[PDB]
Amino acid sequence: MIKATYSSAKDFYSLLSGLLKVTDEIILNFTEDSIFSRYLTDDKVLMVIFKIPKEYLEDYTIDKPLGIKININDLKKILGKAKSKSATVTLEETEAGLKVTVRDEKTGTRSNIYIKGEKTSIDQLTEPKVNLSVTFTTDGDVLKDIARDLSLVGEEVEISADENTVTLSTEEAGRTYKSLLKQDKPLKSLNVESPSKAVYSIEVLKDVFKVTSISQNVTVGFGNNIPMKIEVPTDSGGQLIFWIAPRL
Amino acid sequence: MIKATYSSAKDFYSLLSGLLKVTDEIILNFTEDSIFSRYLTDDKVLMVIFKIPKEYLEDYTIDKPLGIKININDLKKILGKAKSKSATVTLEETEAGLKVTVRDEKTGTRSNIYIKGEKTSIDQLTEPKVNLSVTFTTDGDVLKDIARDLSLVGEEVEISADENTVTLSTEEAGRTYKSLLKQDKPLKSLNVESPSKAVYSIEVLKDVFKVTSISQNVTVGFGNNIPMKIEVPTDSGGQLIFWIAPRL
Amino acid sequence: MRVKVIDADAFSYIFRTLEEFIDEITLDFTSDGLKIRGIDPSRVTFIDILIPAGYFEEYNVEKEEKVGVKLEDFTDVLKTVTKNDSLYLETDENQNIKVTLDGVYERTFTFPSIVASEIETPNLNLEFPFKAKALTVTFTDIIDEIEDIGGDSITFKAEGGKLYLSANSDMGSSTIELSTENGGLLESEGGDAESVYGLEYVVNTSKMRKPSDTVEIAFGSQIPLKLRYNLPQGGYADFYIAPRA
Amino acid sequence: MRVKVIDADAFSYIFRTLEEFIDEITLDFTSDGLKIRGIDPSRVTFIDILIPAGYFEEYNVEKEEKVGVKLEDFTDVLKTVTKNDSLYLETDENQNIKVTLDGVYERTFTFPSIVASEIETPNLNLEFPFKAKALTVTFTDIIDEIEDIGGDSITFKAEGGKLYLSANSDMGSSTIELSTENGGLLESEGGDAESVYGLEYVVNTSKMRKPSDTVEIAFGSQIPLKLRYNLPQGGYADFYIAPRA
Repeated sequence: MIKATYSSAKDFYSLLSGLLKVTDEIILNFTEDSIFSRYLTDDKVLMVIFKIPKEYLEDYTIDKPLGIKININDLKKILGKAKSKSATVTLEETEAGLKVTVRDEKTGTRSNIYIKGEKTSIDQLTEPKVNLSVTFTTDGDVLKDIARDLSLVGEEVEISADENTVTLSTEEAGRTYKSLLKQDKPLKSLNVESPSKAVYSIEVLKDVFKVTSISQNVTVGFGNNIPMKIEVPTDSGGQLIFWIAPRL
Repeated sequence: MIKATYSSAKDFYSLLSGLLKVTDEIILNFTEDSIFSRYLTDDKVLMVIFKIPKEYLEDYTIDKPLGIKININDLKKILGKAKSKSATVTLEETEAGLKVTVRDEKTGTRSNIYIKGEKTSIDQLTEPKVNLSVTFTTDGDVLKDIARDLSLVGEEVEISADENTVTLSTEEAGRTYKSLLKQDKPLKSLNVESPSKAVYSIEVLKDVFKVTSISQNVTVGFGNNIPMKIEVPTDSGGQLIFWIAPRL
Repeated sequence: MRVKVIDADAFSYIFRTLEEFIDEITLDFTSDGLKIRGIDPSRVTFIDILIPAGYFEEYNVEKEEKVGVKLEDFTDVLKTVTKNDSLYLETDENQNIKVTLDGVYERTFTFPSIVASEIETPNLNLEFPFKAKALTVTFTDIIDEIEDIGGDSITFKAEGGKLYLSANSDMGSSTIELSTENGGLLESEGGDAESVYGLEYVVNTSKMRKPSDTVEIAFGSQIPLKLRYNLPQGGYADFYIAPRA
Repeated sequence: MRVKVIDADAFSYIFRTLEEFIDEITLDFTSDGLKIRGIDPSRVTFIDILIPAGYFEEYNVEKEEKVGVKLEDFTDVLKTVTKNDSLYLETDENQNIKVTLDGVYERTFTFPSIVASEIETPNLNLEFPFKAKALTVTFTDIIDEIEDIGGDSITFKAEGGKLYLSANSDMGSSTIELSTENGGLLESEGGDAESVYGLEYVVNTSKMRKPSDTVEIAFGSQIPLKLRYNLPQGGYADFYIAPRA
């Protein structure tokens, strides 16, 4: 059987809420290097990835790689029991499915739940392999504000970056929007290998940016007409990844 | 027309709530000496009297004595608007009925309501004329506690008093109750002209005692087999009076 | 032109108020300051706004310039303002209006210029029998309180230098008194008067709570009510409301 | 006899607890103190109470005296006690029980003596594998918390001097840990054991929160659970609860 312990129930629950269009069912993949879920929307525009590197997994006992399909709702029900931020989640494999356990050393309490799961072949992380010419890090609250901005105007979002400035532009029926992200305002870091520019669906971008608000260190990368990568880390190590295909 | 002003909306509203078995309609009587309502229950055991002596009426303009039948509910609706204890109630006669006005100098606010009333002949205060051999004063909270006591046992309440002690006794199916009221415990004052004793309906007595809790200076008087008198004053001068006929 | 406002948060509420009365406004930038003037469809309310150049941190207006803008799109942008955001107002070459908010990050919204109506000026130098002044926050709270009474009309009554606002209710009515004695009024002038005005129109100005510090109340019997919401640096937002039948 | 209790408020909760298990109790006043003993209709819970003479402000018992009383009428009177009320227990000539509360005013309730059953004593000097001690307030809160889980059975499990209380739920289960390490336990003794007891019976003792300062937990595998709620002056309220099927 497979065992796994994560140092935070709150963060684990925050990552799951980030899954856009979950379908109420996910396939948790247990591998030697990480536990992860890999979802791709029907339009194939957005890829959602939930990932927890082994580096952040305690007492991780992995015999053979396994993928278990479960109801994400049942998984959320048990995570909700966590009252403190010092809570801990433990995933144990069973014949019927999963055994999720939430214990907190503080009040020395525990909570069990036997989720009916259908195990199957393991999925692989087939992420776009490309050189991200431009990367920057910002608090998710900023991206959420810009999401609100884009809500007022725009059909497509053109994001570009010169030597040290990132710009987001949209147009719609005469109206216009254009924000400027520089370092220390608000960007915590900005790395430009070369002037790059690309266009993404304002609808998808909006939905994603709203979710990144769960992190203070969101990393965004992109390049000339290549998919955009959005990393949403947590203090406990858990991480959401979003890949957004460009409009060409 | 008749005018009248009372220095408290809160107290005026407290006195009305004290009216037991109101019938949702009362006959306010306006006289040279006081405004009052005189109610007598069907069993003729209990008499309820709401009374406001002229001494506590400001700007009291009385032409000819008048009695107006109104809906006590409508009267309560307007009194409820009073937010502070410094509120003031003004009663003005009209052709259709009454004009109740609640104004507070603090926030300098007012409130009107034209209650449809049916004026008629004035009623007189025909209270039992008898020598109350025993009188004492106590906080209404005590009487309410004793009401709770009587709720547990008793069909009749025998109240008596020697030189300096008032006793209340009841019996029921073997069970027994007996409380002792002395001066300074809790009686604020006790005056015994002579050893007296009487019996009253525990049901009526209970209902009355619960209401006296609206006063810290409730006066109870009685004598050898004569009706009991209960006065429930307010800081503003308003007063409830209860007469309870004895069991002989 | 190029104009800048430091307290954008308060500045925005002026337009959120206007949005209660009109749909399209005409920003009239003059050498003396921003003039904004409008009238609601029912011609019940007339609005006259003066925001002096001194109100703005930066006021660069060479020649008079009028800019028509759809108020809903304008306020939607202004609603995204924090307590630390600064605001810029500028017109490009195409005569479009550019709103630039700057705080945590810099962002610019652009609106296409539209046709701006001309608003005929009713008698402004009108004479009012009764005049009073009061704290905006005070007056506003009193109005928001009158609204909850449940009425469509509000009666303004001045008697002995005291103002009484009353609105009918299912049962009777409720009247709130304002005067120099109870602290409701800062000052009072003129004789007596009584009129009834639409409650919705009066309430709709309450949004001036933040931008305005003091308000001046003026009216008469069967003549328009004028609420002047004073703004810093000599600014003002005047609202004229016609009396009832 | 004549007996007096100063903290009547706390004293009353002992009988409010008993009322959860039995209907008629037999106050057995001995020279050593008040003995109260009973058993619920299902014979699942056995109760043994000792309130030493030292617990009472005034203890006057010449010869042993037993008094049977309907618990509901007794507690109804005791519920009318304030935080300043003193309590008297006395028996008149007719062998009736007289409860006298004295605070703001003096009041006396009398109950007719009834026939009192004799309660056979199960093995009290029984030996328990696991023994522990904890704050009553702590243990109580933990129980009131287990109740809200939504179960009819509560599992007591001792492992390595640590006590684990768990109750099933629609989804899975929830287990609260008590030990000297987490502060849940004051002290722990004995080996390991595991049993399941009725939740209602355990919860029904929680009312001992006020009267009791510390509680001693003792049990074993397939043997009764004993909860001893310690009372001042060496008193105790013992509850024996039989294990599940």
